[PDB]
Order: sequence, then C-alpha cells, then structure tokens
Amino acid sequence: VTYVPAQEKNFTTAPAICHDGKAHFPREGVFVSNGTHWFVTQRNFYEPQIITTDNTFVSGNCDVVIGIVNNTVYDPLQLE
Amino acid sequence: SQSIIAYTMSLGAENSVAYSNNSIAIPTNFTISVTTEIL
Amino acid sequence: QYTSALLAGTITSGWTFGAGPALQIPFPMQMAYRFNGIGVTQNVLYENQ
Ligand SMILES: *[C@@H]1O[C@H](CO)[C@@H](O[C@@H]2O[C@H](CO)[C@@H](O)[C@H](O)[C@H]2NC(C)=O)[C@H](O)[C@H]1NC(C)=O
Ligand SMILES: *[C@@H]1O[C@H](CO)[C@@H](O[C@@H]2O[C@H](CO)[C@@H](O)[C@H](O)[C@@H]2O)[C@H](O)[C@H]1NC(C)=O
Ligand SMILES: *[C@@H]1O[C@H](CO)[C@@H](O[C@@H]2O[C@H](CO)[C@@H](O)[C@H](O)[C@@H]2O)[C@H](O)[C@H]1NC(C)=O
Ligand SMILES: *[C@@H]1O[C@H](CO)[C@@H](O)[C@H](O)[C@H]1NC(C)=O
Ligand SMILES: *[C@@H]1O[C@H](CO)[C@@H](O)[C@H](O)[C@H]1NC(C)=O
Repeated sequence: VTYVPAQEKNFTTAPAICHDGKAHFPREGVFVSNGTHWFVTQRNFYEPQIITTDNTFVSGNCDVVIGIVNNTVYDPLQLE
Repeated sequence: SQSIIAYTMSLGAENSVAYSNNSIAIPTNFTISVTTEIL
Repeated sequence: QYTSALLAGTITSGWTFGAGPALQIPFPMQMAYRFNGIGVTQNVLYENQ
C-alpha cells in the first residue's frame, strides 16, 4: 500500500525572507507566494500559513543569501 | 486487415520539464494505490 | 539515452520524479534539502554556496 501525490500547481519561491537586518530561514517547508503575499507551507501538501516567528528560525545578515526577498514576519509577543 | 509489422522500440512518452530560478510545484491532492509482488 | 533521462530527472526535480509526478525545484534549494538530510541546517549552505 503506497502513497502518491497528484494535482501539482506552479508557484514562486525564495530561499529566505529578510526582515530588519536578518535572514529568517524557514524551519520546515518552502517559502511560497500566491502572487502577492508570502506563506510557509509543507513540502508534499499545500497548507499555507502566515509567516510567524515560530515557523521560522533566524540567523544571518541579509547580505550573503542570494535570491532573498523582502517581506515582513510576524510575532505573537509584540501584540501581547 | 490483420498482419505482422516491425517497428523500433519507443523508450517512453516524450516529456520535458520547466526548470527556472524560482518556481515550485506543490501537490494539493493524493491517491492510494495497492500494487502486488510475487516471489 | 536512458542514462541521460535518469541524469536530467535528478537536476531539475530532485527526487520527486521517483515517487510520482515530477515537480520542478531550483538546484540551490535541492542542495539545501540534501544538506538538511545529513543533519546540518540550510544556513550553512546559504552562507557558503
Ligand atoms: C529590501 O529591504 C531593505 C531594508 O528593509 C532595503 O535596504 C535599503 O537599501 C537602501 C540602499 O542602501 C537604503 O537607502 C535604504 O535605507 C534601505 N532600507 C532600509 C529600510 O533601511 C532594500 O533596498 C530592499 N530591497 C528592495 C529590492 O526593495
Ligand atoms: C494571495 O493570497 C490571498 C490570501 O490572503 C488571496 O487574497 C484574496 O483577497 C480577496 C480580497 O482581495 C479575498 O476576498 C480572498 O478571500 C483572498 O483572501 C489572493 O487571492 C492570493 N493571490 C492570488 C494571486 O491568488
Ligand atoms: C482528490 O482526488 C480524489 C479522487 O482521486 C477526489 O475525490 C473525488 O471526489 C468526487 C466528488 O467531488 C467523487 O465523485 C469521486 O469519485 C472522488 O471520490 C477529491 O475530490 C480530490 N481532492 C480535491 C481537493 O480535489
Ligand atoms: C508550470 O509552467 C510550465 C510552463 O509551460 C508548464 O509547462 C507546467 O505544466 C506548469 N506546471 C503545472 C501546471 O503544474
Ligand atoms: C537565472 O538567473 C541567471 C543569472 O545570470 C539568468 O541568466 C537566467 O536567465 C535566469 N533563469 C531564467 C529561466 O531566466
């Protein structure tokens, strides 16, 4: 008994998402975009999610990553 | 209307991929297939 | 020709052309995945590409 994916869909990717002077690589899953806003989703299914500070781990300088894309990450600590 | 013909083999269906610097293809559905194997 | 097909399936779609349909992916990201498989994070590759 096996599992087989189906029904693919083209998207747009980016290695990282640069917030204020940092890199913010994802923890698990790609960084995909619809055509407007960026989301983080799994690798074998399509479950988009908002880019919150618990889905991404941050380490960098926003200078050495080739192909980085500008977007804002969210955090549940500033609100509360 | 029936006869025997000779042809060269076809290795498979002709297909090409669409590689690019920024493009992903993420499935949004699956299937379950049950194969068999005899030994 | 078979060898070329197997080789060209590896560099544009990673290992996804083995299980089912072939899904495109950039080579730096595929290498980041393979590095993640070893047990080292992606940032090391993205800093020393
Ligand atoms: C992505 O965002 C960064 C910062 O968020 C931008 O960096 C700017 O760089 C220019 C040129 O050195 C400076 O004049 C600006 O002050 C920087 N921005 C900030 C907020 O300090 C960078 O240009 C952005 N990239 C794109 C393509 O828009
Ligand atoms: C990007 O992803 C968005 C999801 O937040 C989609 O936004 C849509 O926006 C309309 C209003 O403008 C909403 O009514 C709708 O429910 C949805 O949230 C957007 O479609 C998507 N981009 C593309 C190109 O599909
Ligand atoms: C994923 O693929 C399934 C079949 O491979 C789809 O199920 C089908 O659902 C229709 C009714 O919508 C049935 O008539 C059909 O027999 C089959 O069960 C399933 O919908 C599909 N998922 C999505 C999100 O499209
Ligand atoms: C992605 O776009 C290419 C461009 O022609 C197309 O061939 C391919 O089928 C698309 N992928 C899909 C629809 O999953
Ligand atoms: C990817 O980037 C390189 C940078 O030199 C460019 O030459 C190439 O055309 C890009 N890929 C596509 C499909 O345009």
